Amino acid sequence: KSFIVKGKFKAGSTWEKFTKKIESQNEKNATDKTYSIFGSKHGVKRSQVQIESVAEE
Amino acid sequence: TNSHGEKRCTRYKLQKTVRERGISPVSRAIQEFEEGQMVHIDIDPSVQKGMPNPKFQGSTGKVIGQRGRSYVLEVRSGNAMKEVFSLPQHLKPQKY
Amino acid sequence: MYAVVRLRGQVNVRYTIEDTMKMLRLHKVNHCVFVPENPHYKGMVQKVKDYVAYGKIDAKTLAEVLENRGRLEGDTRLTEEYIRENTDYDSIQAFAEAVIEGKSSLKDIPKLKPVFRLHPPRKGHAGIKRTVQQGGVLGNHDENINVLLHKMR
Amino acid sequence: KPGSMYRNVRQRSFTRRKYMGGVPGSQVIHYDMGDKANTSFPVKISLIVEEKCQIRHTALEAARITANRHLVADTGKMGFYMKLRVYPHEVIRENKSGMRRAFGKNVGTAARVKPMQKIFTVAVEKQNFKAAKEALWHAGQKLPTPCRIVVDEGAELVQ
RNA sequence: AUCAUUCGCGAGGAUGUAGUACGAAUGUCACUGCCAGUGUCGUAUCUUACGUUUUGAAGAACGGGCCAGGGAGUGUAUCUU
RNA sequence: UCCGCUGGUUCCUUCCGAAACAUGUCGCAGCAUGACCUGACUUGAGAUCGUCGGUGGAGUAGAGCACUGAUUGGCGAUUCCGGGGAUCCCUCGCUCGCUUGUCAAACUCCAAACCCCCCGUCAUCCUAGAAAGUCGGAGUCCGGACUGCUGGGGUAAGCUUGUAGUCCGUAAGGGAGACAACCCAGCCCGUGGUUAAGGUCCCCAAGUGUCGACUAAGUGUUAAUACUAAAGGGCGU
RNA sequence: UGGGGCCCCGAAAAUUGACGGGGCUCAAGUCGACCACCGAUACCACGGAGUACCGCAAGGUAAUCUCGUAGGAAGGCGUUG
RNA sequence: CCUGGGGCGGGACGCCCUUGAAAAGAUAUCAAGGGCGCGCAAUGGUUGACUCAAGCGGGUCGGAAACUCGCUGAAGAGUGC
RNA sequence: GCAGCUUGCUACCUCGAUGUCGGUUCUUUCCAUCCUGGCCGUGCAGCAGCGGCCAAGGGUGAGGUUGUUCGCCUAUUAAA
Repeated sequence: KSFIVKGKFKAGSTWEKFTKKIESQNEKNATDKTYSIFGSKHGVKRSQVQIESVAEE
Repeated sequence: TNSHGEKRCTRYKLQKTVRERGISPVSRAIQEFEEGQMVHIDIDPSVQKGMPNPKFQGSTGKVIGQRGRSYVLEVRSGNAMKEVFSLPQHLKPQKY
Repeated sequence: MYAVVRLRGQVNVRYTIEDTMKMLRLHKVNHCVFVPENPHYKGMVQKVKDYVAYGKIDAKTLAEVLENRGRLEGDTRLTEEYIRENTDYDSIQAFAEAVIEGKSSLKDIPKLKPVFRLHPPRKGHAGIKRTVQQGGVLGNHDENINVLLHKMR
Repeated sequence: KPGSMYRNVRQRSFTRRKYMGGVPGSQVIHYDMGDKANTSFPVKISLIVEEKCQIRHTALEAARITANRHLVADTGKMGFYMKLRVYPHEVIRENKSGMRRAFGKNVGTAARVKPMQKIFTVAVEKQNFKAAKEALWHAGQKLPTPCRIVVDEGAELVQ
């Protein structure tokens, strides 16, 4: 149940790439967890997180 | 203090673009308009005569008569109808 | 066919937006109108986007709204007998399908009111301080306007 | 006279010196420091303010002095190039009775800078990057705005 | 409501049961000898008097201790409608 | 006596419902005229609060240095006008250009979004009377606030003075602890239901709700509001 | 090394006091999302009152009628003769 | 009389232009820049003929201080204030 | 940056009055601490200083001039 979520998110003034590794139930669950994790870690809304892809690892 | 002359706040209202300063095209001065025709008021600063108030610059008037060279126009200003006299040098026909 | 339902009241609204509301006949909250897809109505809805929810309505939702909430002059409820006596269509569902397809008109119903005074949304709506794109209810719902219309019946 | 007085931008520009009278001259003397002729410095960092503020000429002079001293001490007299990009164009005035006819008299000059606007640019070689960065941090400590250093050229030369 | 199926990571949702049982009320049939009202007190929610000056009055702004009675756009001339 | 100044001016319901603004005034605590409110009548077919497209006005934002002025070095020349110690024996600041770096209410080679006039269109109102006109009665010219305009001035002010919208004034009821003007909402009476704003540990109706993280400081448990502390630093996490 | 979230230091005021209070620490705080419910006189439904306009009347229409200070207009109640 | 109380100061107390003024119009302050209370029978009207400022080169103690020639020159002049 | 204890700015409250400075008497509070208690540094040998941190329980007096607040001066005092 491991996923790799690649994308980029806005960290203040600069966009930042990410390739996070996530443990979740399915791909959409991993996307939701990615949004939640980036909202928690950076206070950014889901409009400020751009998930390029989610792939089973 | 601030004055109440006719030329109040006309610095850019009565300006010409850079490449139209000088003698204007003379075709605009001998154009005839019919009764009831709608014409814009775009004042030519170089024609220092026949010029309506700059407050009516950018307004569309209706030709209601002629007083020699000049045309009489019915022009809406807020909620009133004004009779504005203008030489054709400052006038321009509306295109439909 | 735009469905436009008013969700915010008239206090503290600009006179221009409120006059657009009056021209759309949306004088009160939970009042809904159906207008064509022309650029005139598109611009009016874009003008009033901050006080209504709008979208594309489907024939089933139009039929349910007409049956449960359509009214006649004197405050009479639409019925299938009136529909069959005053239109060429057998039922309200067929009439609504025709209206959605564009081959009929609500003005083809004699004495029918152009305003549908809908119920408040059961279980609430998304909120009138945020747009659809922000998680609220204001603005363009696209084809999900039918969900709100179903829960406001 | 604290810099917090003429710090926030609340007003239009005041720069046309032909319609005012008697502006005190700026305290900042030079605007190019270090080795002015050479341009082949590989690394080139700059200090950008992150708020919209007005920086007085005295603050500009203090930052310039501190950065120039640090650079001359570390890199040498011609081991660096320093450019102060902004000129104090805004005229700072003061109301010196009370509030009747309160339009102030000209008391100084300030540069009206925008967010992410470059204030100082320092060009140095590869081995002097940390010294330039430290000096520019010291310079930013004298300014009335939060600041950040950014690398303009030589990013791959540093890391 | 309850239950069946299904969806959702989950809190829960959807479909059916069910627009059913119920439901403001409108009628009708029994039963009953009170009810309405009034005084006071209690529980729940709400409300900082009144008139005035004021942008703003519960004001630490002005007025009244209380009660009874008295207490303020009238006539002539002229003009207009 | 008079006062433009202070106080008072007595029954009910119903319909509509402002202005705290401009110019003149020995005018500035007043008044007149107009805007705005109200009533009636005449007239008789259009009107424009909104949309879309088009013909026109742009000179604000932003941008820029092409004009007017500022402004930073480098480089090249003015065998010119000029600072320094008899062949003006040679040192050279300004001035004029090519490059760098900056600017402007009272600069503009450019140039929006709003907005304005007019035309068409849809939309709404309109013979149960559009636009227009005439007449009767006024109140009003102490305003204030919120949200924008970096509005102007000011170190700032719950300061002062503008502008667009909306409010209080004159606005109930519901909610923010209370809150003139902040959110829902404009409100005839009674009953039932469902919602808005906001809330759901108790006070207090409804979650000791779900998922994923952060915080160890009782930090916090504070939409807006003038009722919420900064620069700087932290091998805290 | 750069860019970020939260927190800490920086951080001193006068009667005893303010997240509204109690209190609260994988929260009853913050951030990103979601679910259900509560909750107005808003909205819907029924009944009723008044109002506007129309109608000879009977009556019809009102989503587009129902807050209101200064103030205008209409109809009523009361006192004495 | 105005007046960030009044007074002192000043006149924003009549007229004209730029900005303020937020690209229609309007828009305040003891807001910013200011100006005007005149001059001119020519410094006016019309016609004809010409083209200005400033640079570059040529020309004699006519000096880089005159006048004149040639080139450039949409105006960098002049048009009373 | 903090405080609001100086002086300004403003005109929101009070002009059908909130009795105006200073002193005296009595009570209370703050800490940015003068002394008293505990600490750290020192260019701290000791004595005694200088600088800083915690700490508001107690103390912080008597006199000459001046209405003074403030300030000057005197002799005590752990400090006044």
